Order: sequence, then C-alpha cells, then structure tokens
Amino acid sequence: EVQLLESGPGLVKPSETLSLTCSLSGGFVTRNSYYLSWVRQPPGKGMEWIGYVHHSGETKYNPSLKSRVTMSMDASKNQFSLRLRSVTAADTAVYYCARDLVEGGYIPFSYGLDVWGLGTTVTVSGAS
Amino acid sequence: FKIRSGKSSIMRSDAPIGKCKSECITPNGSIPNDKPFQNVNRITYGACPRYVKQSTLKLATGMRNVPEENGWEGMVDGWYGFRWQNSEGRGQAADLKSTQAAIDQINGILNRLIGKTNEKFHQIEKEFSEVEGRVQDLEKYVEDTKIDLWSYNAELLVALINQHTIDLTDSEMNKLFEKTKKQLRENAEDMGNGCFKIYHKCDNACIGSIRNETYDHNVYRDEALNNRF
Amino acid sequence: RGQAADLKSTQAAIDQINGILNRLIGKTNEKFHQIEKEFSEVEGRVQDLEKYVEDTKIDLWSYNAELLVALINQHTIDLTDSEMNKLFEKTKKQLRENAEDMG
Amino acid sequence: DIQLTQSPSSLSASVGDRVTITCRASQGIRNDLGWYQQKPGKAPERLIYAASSSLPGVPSRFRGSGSGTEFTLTISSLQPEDSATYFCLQYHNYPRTFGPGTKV
Amino acid sequence: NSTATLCLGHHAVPNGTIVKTITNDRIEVTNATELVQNSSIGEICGSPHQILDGGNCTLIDALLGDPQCDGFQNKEWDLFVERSRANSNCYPYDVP
Ligand SMILES: *[C@@H]1O[C@H](CO)[C@@H](O[C@@H]2O[C@H](CO)[C@@H](O)[C@H](O)[C@H]2NC(C)=O)[C@H](O)[C@H]1NC(C)=O
Ligand SMILES: *[C@@H]1O[C@H](CO)[C@@H](O[C@@H]2O[C@H](CO)[C@@H](O)[C@H](O)[C@H]2NC(C)=O)[C@H](O)[C@H]1NC(C)=O
Ligand SMILES: *[C@@H]1O[C@H](CO)[C@@H](O)[C@H](O)[C@H]1NC(C)=O
Ligand SMILES: *[C@@H]1O[C@H](CO)[C@@H](O)[C@H](O)[C@H]1NC(C)=O
Ligand SMILES: *[C@@H]1O[C@H](CO)[C@@H](O)[C@H](O)[C@H]1NC(C)=O
Repeated sequence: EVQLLESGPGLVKPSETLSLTCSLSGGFVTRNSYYLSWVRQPPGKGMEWIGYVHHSGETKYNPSLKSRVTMSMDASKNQFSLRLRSVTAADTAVYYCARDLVEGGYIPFSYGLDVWGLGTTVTVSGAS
Repeated sequence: FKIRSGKSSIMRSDAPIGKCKSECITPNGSIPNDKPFQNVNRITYGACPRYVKQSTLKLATGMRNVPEENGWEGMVDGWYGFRWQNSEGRGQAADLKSTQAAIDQINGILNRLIGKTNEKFHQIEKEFSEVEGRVQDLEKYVEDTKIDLWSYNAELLVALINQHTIDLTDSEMNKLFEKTKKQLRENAEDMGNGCFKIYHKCDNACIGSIRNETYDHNVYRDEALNNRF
Repeated sequence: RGQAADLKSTQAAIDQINGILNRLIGKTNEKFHQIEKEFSEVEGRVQDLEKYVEDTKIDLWSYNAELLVALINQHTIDLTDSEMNKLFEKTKKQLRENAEDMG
Repeated sequence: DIQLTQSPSSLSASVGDRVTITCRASQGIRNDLGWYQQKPGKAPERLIYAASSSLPGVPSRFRGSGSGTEFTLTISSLQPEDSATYFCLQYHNYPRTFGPGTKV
Repeated sequence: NSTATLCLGHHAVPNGTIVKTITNDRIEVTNATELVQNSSIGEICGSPHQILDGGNCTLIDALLGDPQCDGFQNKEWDLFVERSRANSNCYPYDVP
C-alpha cells in the first residue's frame, strides 16, 4: 500500500521560514489521481487545510495562508515539500501530509483524504 | 555387514546441522518445498522442487493493472464494480459474485501447483573432482538434458497459465457488462466507454435493484421509450 | 464507391506477431562437448545406454517442437480474428442508433 | 467556504448503548462527506467516505447516513475500545473545511 | 434530472508486477507470486530425516574402522553428510 513519512525541523525561530518534507513509499507521485496535500492542527482547535500540489505543476493553497506558503514536488526522489515564509506564535501545530484521490472518467469520483501520515509537532518560540 | 533396501543416500556439504524441521535437504542447506521450482542446487534429498536454470518465474494471481479504459484505485471492496450518477448524487460499489468467482478460479489454479512435490532419495552423482572419461561424460550429459527440459517446461507452463488467467479475468468483466446490458432491455443505451445511459429517473433503490438482479424493466419502459426516441 | 485500410489494428497485429517471432527466432544455447552419437563397433551396455539417452532426448524435443508450433499458431489465429471483431464492435458502438447490422 | 458544525461535544455514554453525531454544513453539498476517527496521539483513520459507505475493516457498529446539509454517524453499540475523537470532512470544494471534533 | 448514468469498472493498485504471457512479453498485473525458490536457511534441518554427520571421517573410512571413525559403529541414517575436511589416519588404501 501507500505510506507517507514526514521529516523536518521541530523548532523554528520567529520570523523565519519553516520547511517540511513528506516521502512516499509504495507508490508513485507522478500519477494523475494523486493530489498531495498538507494539513495542520493547532493544539486544542480544529484541523485546517493548507494546500495541495500535483505532478502537472499545479498547486492550490488555502486563502487564509495568503502568500507565505509554497509547495514543491520532486519525482526523482518521490517527495513533496512545504515551505512557510513568515512565522508567528499561531503556527505552533501538528502537521500532517495526506494523499487525496480524485479519479477521472465519465463520472468523476472523489474519495477524500485516503492515506495519512504520522504528524510532526512544530513549536514556534525564541528559546534554544 | 547387513545390506538393506530403503531411502538412504549420501551428500557432500559444509553446512551446520540444526534443530529445525524440513523435508528437503540441499548442500547449501535445507529449503522450503512449497514452490514447484528451485534455483539453489541440483543435488537434493527428500520431497524437493525441481531444479530450473531460471531465477524468476512469476505467476499472475490478479487482473491487468491499468492506471490513469482505466482502473479504479479507490475501490477497496472488490475486483469488479459499479459507479453511478443520479439525482441523489454519485456513488460506487463492488460486485461480490464476480469477484468471488475470479478468486475461486485463481485459488483452484494455485492449489494444483503449490505443495505437490515428488520424493527422490538416491540418484547419481552430479559433482566430480577428477576427470575419468566416458561414464562421467554420460552422467553430465544426462543431468544437463534433464535440466534443460525442465526449464523449458517451467517457462511454457508459466506462460500458458498467465495467458489463461488474464483471459478469464477479462471474461468476468465482459460477463458482468453483458448481464447488465441484458437486464436493461430497451431503457438504457450503451455509450461505448463501458457506461450505460438510462433514460428514466433512477434513485438509489433502482440502482440497487440493478446491482441486486431484481430489476423489472416493464415498469420503466414507457418513460424510457418516450425519452430515447 | 471506395475502399481504404485501417492502420492501428494492422500495426497492433504486426507488433504482436513480431514480438512472438522475437521470442522465438535468434535465441540459442551453446553446447561444446557432449557424448558420441555415432559408433563403428559393437561393445555392449554403455553403448546402447548412450544410444537410449540420445533417442529419448530427440523424441522429447520433437514432441515439444510440435506442441509449441500448434499452440502458437492457434493463439495467432485467435488474435487475428479478435482484431477484426474489435474493429467491428468499435464501429458498431460509434453508430448508436443511426446504423443497423446486416449479418 | 462551507463551514461544518458538530452538534454534540464531550458526549459520555455506557458500554452497549446507542450514540449519534451530527454534522451540518452552512452551504449545500451532495453526499460528499467523510467520517474520520482520531485516537489521542495518533493519526486519523478513515471510517466512512461516501457518507453511506463503510470501508473494509471498520466494525459493523459504525454507520453513516445523510444528504444535503445534514449528516449523521450512528453507533449502535459502544465497546470500551472506541473512545476517541470523531470529525467530518467535506470534499465538494477544494478549501477542504473540517469540523471541530466530538469527544466520546 | 431525467436520466441516470451507470458505469462498470475494475480495481487498480499503486504498484504492480510485470509478467509474461504467450502473446505479450511485458504485461503488468495487480498481484503475482514467485514459483522459484532461491534462498536457503544455511543449516541442514534434522527433525524429519535421520542425519549422520561425518567429520574427519569418510563413509568408507567409517566402514573399514578408522581410528577416528570409532563412533560410527552400528549406526543407521537416512542421509550421510561428508565434509570437506575429511581425512584418513590409517594404513593407505585404494578401492578399485
Ligand atoms: C549453492 O551451492 C552450489 C554448489 O556449491 C553453488 O554453486 C552453484 O550451483 C548451482 C546449482 O547447481 C549452479 O547452477 C551454479 O552454476 C553454481 N555456481 C558456482 C559458482 O559454482 C551455489 O552458488 C550455491 N548458492 C546458491 C544460492 O545456489
Ligand atoms: C578433526 O581433527 C581436528 C584436527 O586435529 C580436530 O580439531 C582440533 O585438533 C587439535 C589438534 O590439531 C586438538 O588439540 C583439538 O582438541 C581439536 N578440537 C576439538 C577436539 O574440538 C577436530 O576436533 C576433529 N574433529 C572434527 C569434527 O573436526
Ligand atoms: C514496487 O514493487 C517492486 C517489486 O515488484 C519494488 O522493487 C519497488 O520498489 C516498488 N515500488 C515502490 C515501492 O515505489
Ligand atoms: C436485494 O435482494 C435481496 C434478496 O432478494 C432482498 O432481500 C433485498 O430487499 C433487495 N434489495 C433491494 C434494494 O431491492
Ligand atoms: C497476492 O496473492 C497472494 C497469493 O494468493 C496472496 O497471499 C497475497 O495476499 C496477495 N496480495 C495482496 C492481496 O495484496
């Protein structure tokens, strides 16, 4: 089956860029029905969608994260990475990388967020 | 001394002796005897698989894989199934009977190949340390002929079974398509892409009836004929 | 009145036949030293053992050749007819209710 | 954005009784609703995808039903192993809004 | 809202295995099983078959009564394992 694994810094100093990567095992990133997406959950609140990337060079982010978000995808390594430009104390959260399945045909049919990954905790503070 | 007749032989090996349990003994060590063919050694004792020159021989236990006319990667409940669009929305389901028939056929094919191994106890020597002449040449020739013939047999058998398995897996889909077409006598039209356009209002109950093989076409006939023509 | 040919189905059939021929033609094994197959004197047990081994090998390989040729010919004929049936059915599905199939 | 709201919160029930969770949408969707379960400290697991379609491996206690702007997840029997958070997902449009979880 | 659509289909998998048929030499299928065993445990299992280990002792040496072969007297077996370190430590002999 398809599994996803997350890797990146656990602590980011304020006013700096946060970088995360998700690697895929058991499948190929270059399939037309894979929309690799990033989700995040602040402690004690609801879960929030960040954006998705596709192998056709098409990306789509949440309007709330207006301009400080970017997504990249490497097919030769089967990875996709997320970068968050300007960081405040409201970005302390558990981040997940998930895979969406939107299949085509005469009758398009979506399945939701099928495969999830073990979330990584990102804490934003000035400490060392 | 006493001379008996039985199932005893000799072997040359440099491997340790363990406390495990296995019915096939090879100079490289004991090997499982579930698969029909082996690539470890030509010297065997017990119920051992046949030696072949090949290293990989794959038998197809599934249908053809067509990723993104195409396959559905999200259908995790069966092999063949339906996807429908109607006034109440979109949905998907799987057909259990066809999936079970294909699985049963593949399992029946597998049961005749895995676990059926013959027992050979005492045979001729297959490794020589000196050069002697005619008899040693004859033994080498016999062993080489046997190995070549069995390798050819293994390759041909794998090709034949794979061909027939793929044929049956496609035939199941064709059978389901034709059954669904016959159920919808004149109320549906084929579109040529594996889809049927049904010219009357269909709820989830009607699609369930089609999937249920309890679909009466006489009630939905006047409306379908009015819309189709 | 007119007549024309279809390229896709022809090329598919040609490709399958060429693949079969590539699997068959050109693949050979190397044999350097073997046993003697012709004798000029009568000796006994070892000589007719050699003769028996060679005869068994020849008979088995002849059987294999005959069966393989029959199998491949059967499947080639089947695929060549299946291409015509595929073209017929695709043309039938293209004309939904504007055409009728004379037998 | 189609906001999703959950009616019950911090629900407590016995072992062998019936529970219901309701998800309502601000805007109208059509059968596009998934039900997910999250145990504390672990990743969510998908339970229902087409809002009336259980996945293999899901115990028979869970069921889902709804349409339009009203969806429900019903559990006829509550085993002690099923004490986690449950939330609903919409995938009609791309912003992919969730709903605040319901604690059992 | 006066017409429905019903499509038939099959299932695919993310990864896949390439197999060979009579007509096609490269066809990708969902699942396949290997029919050739290419691994060994590295040890000779001794439970079902009676196994006699001969170290420093060939079978003919055991039969003749080699000084190092005194432990093989009146012994039975189903498989005699001869080692590469086997040697003789008695009068030289030559079996025709
Ligand atoms: C197993 O032991 C054999 C015997 O020492 C090794 O030698 C191979 O034996 C096979 C089977 O008869 C032959 O096809 C090869 O040509 C032999 N190779 C060599 C280099 O002698 C063999 O390598 C050992 N290991 C395995 C995994 O088979
Ligand atoms: C086979 O003979 C060898 C060589 O003699 C034995 O190994 C050791 O031999 C030395 C003398 O070279 C003795 O001092 C040791 O006591 C021997 N080791 C032992 C007894 O464990 C070897 O034991 C003999 N047997 C086998 C089965 O290899
Ligand atoms: C797919 O399976 C093959 C073996 O059949 C394996 O070598 C390959 O790594 C797999 N692809 C992945 C994990 O992306
Ligand atoms: C499907 O068929 C079964 C068996 O006859 C029947 O019990 C059930 O009510 C049917 N369902 C529908 C929706 O027609
Ligand atoms: C592939 O087939 C084998 C043999 O039938 C089976 O044991 C295995 O579970 C299958 N793999 C799947 C279904 O992922």
